[PDB]
Amino acid sequence: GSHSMRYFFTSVSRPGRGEPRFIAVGYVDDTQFVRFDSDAASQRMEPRAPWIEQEGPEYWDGETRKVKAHSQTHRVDLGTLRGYYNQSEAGSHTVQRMYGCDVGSDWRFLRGYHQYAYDGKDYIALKEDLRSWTAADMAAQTTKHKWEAAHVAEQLRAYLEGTCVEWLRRYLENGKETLQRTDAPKTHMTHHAVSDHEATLRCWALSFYPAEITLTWQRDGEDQTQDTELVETRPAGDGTFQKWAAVVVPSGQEQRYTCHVQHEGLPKPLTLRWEP
Amino acid sequence: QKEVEQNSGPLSVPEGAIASLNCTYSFLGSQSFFWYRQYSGKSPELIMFTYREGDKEDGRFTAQLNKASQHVSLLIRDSQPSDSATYLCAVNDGGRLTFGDGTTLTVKPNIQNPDPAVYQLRDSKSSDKSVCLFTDFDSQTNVSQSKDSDVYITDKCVLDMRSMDFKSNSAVAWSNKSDFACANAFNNSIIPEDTFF
Amino acid sequence: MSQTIHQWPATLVQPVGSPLSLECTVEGTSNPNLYWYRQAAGRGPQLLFYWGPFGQISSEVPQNLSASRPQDRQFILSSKKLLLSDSGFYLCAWSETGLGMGGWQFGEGSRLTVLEDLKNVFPPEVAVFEPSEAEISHTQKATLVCLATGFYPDHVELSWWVNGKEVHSGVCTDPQPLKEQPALNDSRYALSSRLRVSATFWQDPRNHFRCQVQFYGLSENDEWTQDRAKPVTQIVSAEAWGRAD
Amino acid sequence: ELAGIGALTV
Amino acid sequence: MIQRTPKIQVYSRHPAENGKSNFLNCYVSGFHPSDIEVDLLKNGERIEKVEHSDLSFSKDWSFYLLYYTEFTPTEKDEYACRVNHVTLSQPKIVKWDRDM
Repeated sequence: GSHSMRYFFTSVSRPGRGEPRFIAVGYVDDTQFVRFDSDAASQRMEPRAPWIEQEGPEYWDGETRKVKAHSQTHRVDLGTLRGYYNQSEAGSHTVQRMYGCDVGSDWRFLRGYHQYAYDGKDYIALKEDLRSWTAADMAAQTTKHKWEAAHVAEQLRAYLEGTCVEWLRRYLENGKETLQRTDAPKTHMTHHAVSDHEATLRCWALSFYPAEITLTWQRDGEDQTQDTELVETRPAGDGTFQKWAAVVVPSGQEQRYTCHVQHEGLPKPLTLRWEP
Repeated sequence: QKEVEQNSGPLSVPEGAIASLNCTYSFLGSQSFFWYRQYSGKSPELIMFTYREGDKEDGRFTAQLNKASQHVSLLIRDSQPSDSATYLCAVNDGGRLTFGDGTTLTVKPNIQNPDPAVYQLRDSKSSDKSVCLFTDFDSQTNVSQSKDSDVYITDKCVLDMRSMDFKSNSAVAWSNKSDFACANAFNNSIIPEDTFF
Repeated sequence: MSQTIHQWPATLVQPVGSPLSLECTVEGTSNPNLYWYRQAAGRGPQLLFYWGPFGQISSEVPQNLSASRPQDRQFILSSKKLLLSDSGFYLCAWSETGLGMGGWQFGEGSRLTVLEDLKNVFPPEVAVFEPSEAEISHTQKATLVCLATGFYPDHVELSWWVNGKEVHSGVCTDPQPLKEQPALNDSRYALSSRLRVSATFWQDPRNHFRCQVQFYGLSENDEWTQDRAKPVTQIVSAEAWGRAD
Repeated sequence: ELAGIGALTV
Repeated sequence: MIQRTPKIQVYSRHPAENGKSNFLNCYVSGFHPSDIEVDLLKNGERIEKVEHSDLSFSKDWSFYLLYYTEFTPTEKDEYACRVNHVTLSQPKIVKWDRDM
């Protein structure tokens, strides 16, 4: 299946309390593998996944220099942005950046992205063609012009279409046991009565990876998708994910129906019947 | 393990020929590459840079990058004597540049009309101290040192007279010990023109 | 309004145990990355310090040296007590803020020579040798030679001056100096240069030729014990006039 | 592997 | 400039069993700005050893964060998560439902 490598950067100013708080994180698919926190004691890019730890000292040194460059560059951006938006030196503001690349089943490039936000709003983003820039407003046009003059787009193209995929493919091989694993979801079923004529029946999906999952509902030998309320996929905290879609159609004796779990790995779509 | 390898040189290339300088780097994650030119006693000047596979041309300079083999090249078309210098290959391994030790290139001038000769010059200020000038010789001519006894013999340096449109090679030898003419000044040389009244 | 970078001073000759202070100044950009490199003979520049606009990013810990950035565009390198091993060619460089292709230019560099003993320092004696008649009557060209001998350390800057103005065409200066005593470790050096002009130009006595040699040596206040005058930084030259046959 | 190029200030 | 109110879920890593080590999670997401107060409570009092995941965000730039602490569940003890954020008019508490 498809895979990707994403990098997330967040920088928050702290008027009066020194430098901004900078947090950079790295993911391969749904797995965090690196981290940097300006407030941490190490002041180094740290590993968050076994397989990345095998990289030598030269790699870590470089990632650390690079992430620190980003940190400082975002510190400058915070100051410039106050200027563009004519904001006072008081008050905290946020700068966010994200980029990465996607690859399909053939591990060949599919698309790359590189976006930048300010105070939670789009600021500048590289279009799907890796040449054009989408500039939110007038302030962003000034950035756009500066980045077009420096050919940031083609530098980013060189990275996203090349380096990003090359490393993504390296991490997938080295992290074979983890990244290419596929944990089938452990299904479940429960119900806590509350008057008989209208109780609840639960449909779980636990310890699965990757996060991508699709559990739908069909009934009386047919199918619908408008009422049932489901929760956003949540992290278990041990690498796997959880998700449930409860049955809010209690009719005394729950009529005939079952969950239709769809998830990579599971040979055939699983289906849980309810029976005491 | 050497992070950026380059043959040291001196590499010789005939005036007008293409000079090719090669570089190999070991750091897989290097994303940008640079070439600097450095003349004796001077700081490095940036010639060019690249961040993508392929060739990049700027005048007579063409840089080449092959990531599969982590090799970077530089070609200097129509080489000139003033291209003589040490070329440094630099790789960017993360927010900084890591350099190789450079390749020393010497572009030999083409002398259109060899007129080899050794002349004896005297000091302007009242003195019996003298110098010997070996000039107008071919670039194929290799001036040897004076491993033997005192006396000093400089290496050859290329002289260019703009206007005259005439370049010339030369070398200088001198001593302080008495009884020293320059009929035997330069051990290995061609059959120039030794004169005496 | 474009970018430039400059460092100072250009050459230094100090004794072991003295303090060092090199300056770097950039113009044309703001919030740049600043770098200090050190270059040894035969080798490429080696990173000492890498600073971003808000502080040091490099993790290296060069012995006996430290850097500081008192202003956005002023970068300083210093040492409280130099070691012999501190001799080198100190290069300063900058890059546009962030991770990009802009910049990557070096300053003109600062050459530093640290010496165990200052008694070995001597400025150059300079002499100019007149063209040979044989040459003139055979090629209608005249070559003046200039010798700068007996100096130490080995960094001098030679230039020719005709009628009060410097000249580059027809000039050839040895790229490096010879040791006058190859065996001696702290041997003194010599260096030659040529200035070739038309016979008719040399034959004109109205023309004036001067070989100028800039030497870098001690500071007026350097510890000195010898009889001879302190061998400080100075310009030593020799001259000659045109001569009709 | 962080990008080593294309990261500039706004 | 945009502020987004957070979604909150409190749950356990593994299915709870009276007298069996497990973790108590509180997953807050879709919020902005990033400054947020999350605490895990045990019968009212807060828990000391509580770590969180490294700040990350979604496609809409909203943040998500996982807070957790190991413990041993039982039926006589009620656990909850106290969240506060500039978007809320008052701290919001959410008990951990054994089966939710």
